Amino acid sequence: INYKQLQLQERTNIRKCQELLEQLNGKINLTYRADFKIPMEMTEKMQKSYTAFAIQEMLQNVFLVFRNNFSSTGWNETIVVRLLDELHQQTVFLKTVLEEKQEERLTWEMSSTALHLKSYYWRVQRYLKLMKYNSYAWMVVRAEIFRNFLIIRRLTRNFQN
Repeated sequence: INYKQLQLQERTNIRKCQELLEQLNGKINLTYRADFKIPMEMTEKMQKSYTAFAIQEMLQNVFLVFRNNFSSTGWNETIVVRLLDELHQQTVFLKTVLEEKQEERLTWEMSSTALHLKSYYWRVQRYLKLMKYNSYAWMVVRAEIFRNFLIIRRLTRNFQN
């Protein structure tokens, strides 16, 4: 497995997700009352493979967030579909590339980093559910996901040596 192809692949693709996200509805306002407490780990340097596991986890959960109802925002559903497409493709890619590590990924799925990543998305989803998928909540989440994309680009530094 080579981390150089992967590194540039992810940088490019996550670039496209940012832009697609930005086309959704005006400027991203990073300063809202909400704090979902992004896990400290997402900024720590970690083993190259674990990094790939973490990015995969993030991308799969971000696909889950956009699976929800967003009619309240009046966003063009064709742009969300394109975001969902880009995220799906990266997932498929990482799922194949990381194949020789299936069993290690399975054990990592129960590590402290994985459990913190998951509870973080539980919170993001639960916030949307509690706010009844209203447009304000979606504006808050869009901005948070934007932050996830910024952190995903950061994680790709771990793929270089």
